[PDB]
Amino acid sequence: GKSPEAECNKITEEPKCSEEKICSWHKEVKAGEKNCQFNSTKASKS
Repeated sequence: GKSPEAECNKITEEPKCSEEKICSWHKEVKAGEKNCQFNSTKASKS
């Protein structure tokens, strides 16, 4: 329950992440990046 970015990072699942609050699936990823991660102001839903 810390930074939302870190929160999303743990999911490591596309189906879950895509539905996760303010999380979005980084489909393509560079070696070093993270797939499930903070979508920032992408969600814009409360």
